Amino acid sequence: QRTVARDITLLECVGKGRYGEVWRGSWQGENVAVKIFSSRDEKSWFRETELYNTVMLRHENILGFIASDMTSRHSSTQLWLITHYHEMGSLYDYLQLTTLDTVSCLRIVLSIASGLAHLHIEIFGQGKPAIAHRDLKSKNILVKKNGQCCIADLGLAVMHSPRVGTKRYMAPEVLDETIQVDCFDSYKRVDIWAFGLVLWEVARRMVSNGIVEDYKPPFYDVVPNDPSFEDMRKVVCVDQQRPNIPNRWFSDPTLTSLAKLMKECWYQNPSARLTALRIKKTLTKID
Ligand SMILES: COc1cc(-c2cncc(-c3ccc(C4CCN(C)CC4)cc3)c2C)cc(OC)c1OC
Ligand SMILES: COc1cc(-c2cncc(-c3ccc(C4CCN(C)CC4)cc3)c2C)cc(OC)c1OC
Ligand SMILES: COc1cc(-c2cncc(-c3ccc(C4CCN(C)CC4)cc3)c2C)cc(OC)c1OC
Repeated sequence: QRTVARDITLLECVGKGRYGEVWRGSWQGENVAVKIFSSRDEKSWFRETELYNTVMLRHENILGFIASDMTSRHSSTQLWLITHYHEMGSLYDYLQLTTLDTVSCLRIVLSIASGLAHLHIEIFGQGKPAIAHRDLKSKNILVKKNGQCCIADLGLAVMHSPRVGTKRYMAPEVLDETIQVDCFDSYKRVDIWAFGLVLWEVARRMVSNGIVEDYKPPFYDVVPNDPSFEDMRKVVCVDQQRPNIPNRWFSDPTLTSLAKLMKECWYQNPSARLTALRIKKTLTKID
C-alpha cells in the first residue's frame, strides 16, 4: 500500500503577528497557505478544526480548507492550518494601493455578502449548521485572481442547529455588553455591523467623477491606533458616531446605493439591521 507525502516546503513568510505566522508553502508543486499558530492562539486552531470536523465547508467565497496538522515536538505541540493560497493577499493589503471601478467594487462586496450568507444560513439534510464569524474585517478577507473575495479565519466562529473580536469592528452591543449571548441571531447581527464597515472601506476606494478617498480603517478619525475597548465604546455607544459618507458619493448611483446599504448595517438596534440574504438581493439590483 501507499505513500503519504506530508512534507510541505515553507517557501516565504507572508504574515507575522501575535496569531503566529502565515507561509506560502508547496505541497506536490501546488501552492498552499500554512498558518503556524502561536501558543497564545492555540484555541483558534482547535475551534476552526472542530468546525471543519463538524462540517466540511466548501464555498467559492470561504477560504478553502486543506488540512489541520498537530505535530509533537521535544517540549511543545506545533499547530498548522493549511488552506488554499491567494497570492493577491488580503482585501486590507489590496485596498492600500488599488482603486476600484463600479464593476470590481460590486464584485468584491457581493462576493463577501455571498460568503457571509453561506456561513449564516442553516442547510437541512449535505447540510450545515448556521455559523457566525465573530471577527469579520478586511484583514480576514482574501482577494482571489478572478476578482471575487473569500472569508478567512473561523477561529472565533460559533455554530447553531479568551479571544474576542477586533475592537475597531465591534458592534455597539458588544462594546456595551448588552449582547444577548444565548441568542444565535445576536452573533449574525454583530457580523452584519462589521460587514457594513468593510463595505465602507471598499466603497472609499471606488473612483467616481475622477475622485477617490485614500484607504483608511473604520473610525480612523475618532480613535487611536489599537483603540481601547473604552475608546470604541465612547465613539460607537455613547456618541453613536458612524463612518462619514463623503459628498462625492451622492453624485454616483452605485455609491449612493452602497451608502444606504451600509447605513442599514449600522442601526444601534441589532434587530433593525439587514440580513446577509437581504444585502445580497440589494447588491444584485445595483447597476
Ligand atoms: C496525514 O497527513 C497528511 C496527509 C496528506 C495526504 C497525502 N497523501 C495522500 C492522502 C490521502 C488522501 C485520501 C485518501 C483516501 C484514499 C482511499 N479512500 C478509500 C480513503 C482514503 C488517501 C490518502 C493524504 C490525506 C497530506 C497532508 O498535507 C498536505 C498531510 O498533512 C497535513
Ligand atoms: C487534502 O488535500 C488534498 C488531497 C489530495 C488527495 C491525495 N490522495 C488521494 C486523495 C483521494 C483519493 C480518493 C478519495 C476517495 C473518497 C471516496 N470515494 C469512494 C472516491 C474518492 C479521496 C481522496 C486526495 C483527495 C489531493 C490534493 O490536491 C491535488 C489535495 O489538496 C492539496
Ligand atoms: C486571514 O487569515 C488567513 C489568511 C491566509 C492567506 C491565504 N492566502 C494568501 C495569504 C497571503 C499571501 C501573500 C501575501 C502578500 C505577500 C507577497 N506580496 C507582498 C503581496 C501579498 C499576503 C497574504 C494569506 C495570509 C491563510 C490563513 O491560514 C492558512 C489564514 O488564516 C485562516
